[PDB]
Amino acid sequence: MSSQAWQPGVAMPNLYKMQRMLLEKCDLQNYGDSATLPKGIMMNVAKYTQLCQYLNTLTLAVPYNMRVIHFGAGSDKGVAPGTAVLRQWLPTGTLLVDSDLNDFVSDADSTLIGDCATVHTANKWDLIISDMYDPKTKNVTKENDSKEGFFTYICGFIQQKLALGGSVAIKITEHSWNADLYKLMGHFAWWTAFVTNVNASSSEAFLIGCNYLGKPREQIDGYVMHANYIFWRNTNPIQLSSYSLFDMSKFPLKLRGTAVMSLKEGQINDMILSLLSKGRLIIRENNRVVISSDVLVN
Amino acid sequence: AFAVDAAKAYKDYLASGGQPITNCVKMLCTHTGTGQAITVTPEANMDQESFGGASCCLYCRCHIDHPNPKGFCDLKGKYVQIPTTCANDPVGFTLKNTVCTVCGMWKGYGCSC
Ligand SMILES: N#Cc1cn([C@@H]2O[C@H](CSCC[C@H](N)C(=O)O)[C@@H](O)[C@H]2O)c2ncnc(N)c12
Ligand SMILES: [Zn+2]
Ligand SMILES: [Zn+2]
Repeated sequence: MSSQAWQPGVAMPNLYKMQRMLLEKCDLQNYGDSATLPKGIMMNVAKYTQLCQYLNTLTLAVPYNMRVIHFGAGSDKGVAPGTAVLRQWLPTGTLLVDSDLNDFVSDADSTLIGDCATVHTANKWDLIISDMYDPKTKNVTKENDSKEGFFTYICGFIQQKLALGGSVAIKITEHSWNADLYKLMGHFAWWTAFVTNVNASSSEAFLIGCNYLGKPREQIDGYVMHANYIFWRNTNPIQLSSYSLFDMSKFPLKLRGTAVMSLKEGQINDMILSLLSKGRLIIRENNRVVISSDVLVN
Repeated sequence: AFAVDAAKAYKDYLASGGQPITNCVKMLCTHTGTGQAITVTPEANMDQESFGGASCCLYCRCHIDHPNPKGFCDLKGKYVQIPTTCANDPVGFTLKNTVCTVCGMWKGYGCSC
């Protein structure tokens, strides 16, 4: 604690992942506190920056002509702050597609408006980002159960549309979470729940899968693991810090020029899996990027 | 023969004492950058703030066509450097000012050409 204040945020410690806990209500000590952001900086710009600052510390395949898709990109201000950061963070020439349920203005290469379930793409993707949050989640009516809707879409999209070696970051909260998505984290070389230092007073975290392996290396119970996450958040107060926002010197994503290779699922071996896990390899087709959004007529 | 002129519309709205367009996206950067007007990555220097291009484009923000046969937008997808003193109205600035072709800086701000 407070040593972390100089970090972009705090990741859920491995020991907490290995527990088996019962889901309790999340009560944060720092609830109501606010970090002091630089003059004129939006919370969501600060938030996305720290997320990227953390992602810089992981092993991410960063191929030429990288493909990145961003769900829940629009704000109530009608702009896309998070997309702008991703744009800044990603290597120039990276294809960035973003989407939201509501209309917004974006700096992305292409933007799709509508429910995420209406979104289809031909090709696969190197990096997937989701800030999607259901405003109705704020209703505490029932108990806390695994959630569906866009969460169901994301799990499917990951399995079908994510390249091997690819990585994801999916925003969750106490009440906005899904069990299969946790289970799906075991299909990655590594995974964590990351909490930004600026938003540390919130149950918000990003589920980060690292280097998608397409098959489970680890078996995970989604209900148990989410209970583990809440337990971690409950017993570990995080000090709100805007500190890391002030050094942007090393911020840009280093371009690894990671290799891209098209293989059948039978050609994949422990030597290949090794390369994937180290973020030295991407497996997908190199074709052009084609997306679409289904429109209902009535 | 009719086309709406938004450029004039906003300028007069401003001159009328109207509140400038807000929620332009300001980027975190080093402020050691080259200071050029429109760039691929935030280039702001000590005197500048860097913004996301699309949020500073009047035509983008107002959901209207862009003024050119191609309808091309030279802001969106890029970043724009606004002098810190003018940063309360980035849209107004980009509208009223002009980028020097040879040195790539703002004409009247940082252009020695
Ligand atoms: N349920 C549900 C859904 C909720 N969203 C979007 O998620 C966003 C959560 S706030 C995002 C803040 C933004 N990243 C920023 O930079 O400020 C909203 O724009 C909402 O429209 C959806 N989009 C697509 N399909 C859906 N099913 C939903
Ligand atoms: Zn525009
Ligand atoms: Zn000049």
